Amino acid sequence: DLNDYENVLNSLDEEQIGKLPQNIKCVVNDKLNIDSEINIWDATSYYVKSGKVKAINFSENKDKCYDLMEKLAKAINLNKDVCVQSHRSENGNEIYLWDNNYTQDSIAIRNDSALAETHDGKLAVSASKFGTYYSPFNDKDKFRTDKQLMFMSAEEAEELAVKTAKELEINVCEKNELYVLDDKNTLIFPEDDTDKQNDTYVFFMFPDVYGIPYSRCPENEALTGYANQENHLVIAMDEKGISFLDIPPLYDWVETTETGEILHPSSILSKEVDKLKKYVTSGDIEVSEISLEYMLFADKNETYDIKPVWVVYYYQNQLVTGENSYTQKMALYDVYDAYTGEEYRIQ
Ligand code: NA
Repeated sequence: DLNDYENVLNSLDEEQIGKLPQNIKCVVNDKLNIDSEINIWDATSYYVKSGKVKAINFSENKDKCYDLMEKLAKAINLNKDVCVQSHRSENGNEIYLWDNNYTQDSIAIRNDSALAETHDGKLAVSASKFGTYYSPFNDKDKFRTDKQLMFMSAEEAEELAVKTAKELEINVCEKNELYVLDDKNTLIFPEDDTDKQNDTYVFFMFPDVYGIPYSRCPENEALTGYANQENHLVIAMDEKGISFLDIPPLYDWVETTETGEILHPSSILSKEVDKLKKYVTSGDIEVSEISLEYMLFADKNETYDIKPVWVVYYYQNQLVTGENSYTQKMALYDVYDAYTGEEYRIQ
């Protein structure tokens, strides 16, 4: 049976990474279920490099900054003639802004982030029910549907997102995630009485190197050494075109430090199930994703060590404080060194 736990483990022990399944489903026991995506992205084998990377500073070189600004302005169709530029320096970081005060379109570029948005895009992605953070509930998951909006197909929308990442010169995995922000995306914080829900597609693309995306884990400064964030390039579009473009921190590969064979995900899942069985008293669990990612660890002088990890994303149905039986589905995760299987402490 395709849904037996031992058969699922065996299916995750493929000698060729490209032959692993993309989804697995099985019951472990009456308090632990697996209904999970398997993500090995564009990895070509289990032999993976570790290395050193340098942070890409988007704003330190004014020429490079303005070059990024023009690509973002093309994407959101910003009227550059009527825009007002502003600039600030904060703790050695340069911040550049371009605002169209008539339309409320804006571009903001800092050392490790860039955001271009229309007024409608801003409200769809950041003033409504949709949220981009995995923690604490993975609210985005309810918008990951096959609905086709009426202004363009999901296939045509994906072609525009792929073309935009190429224009921005950001290498991303072939797999992206699509969120459909239709009427279910309730507008919570309108700015004016004229603001309404606007049908929008939101793609998450994943900047990568050697076919493996940088970590999609929540911030965990104890583990990474810095205020890390989820690696997703967010591209949204409505009937007017691209409406929101958020670029996460990017990195430039400097050198390979070591290369080795990583564990098959069977080894990770069996170890993670053994761990999760011990946390049974804290609530029922459902494993939702096993993913091969590159984690960054702060080193020195804007350099980071880049090493492969296996991330297990799961939900736990936890009792709400002060409640006798009311529970909340919490989005949690575990991280393993992909070479050794060392489990990292996630507090
Ligand atoms: Na609608």
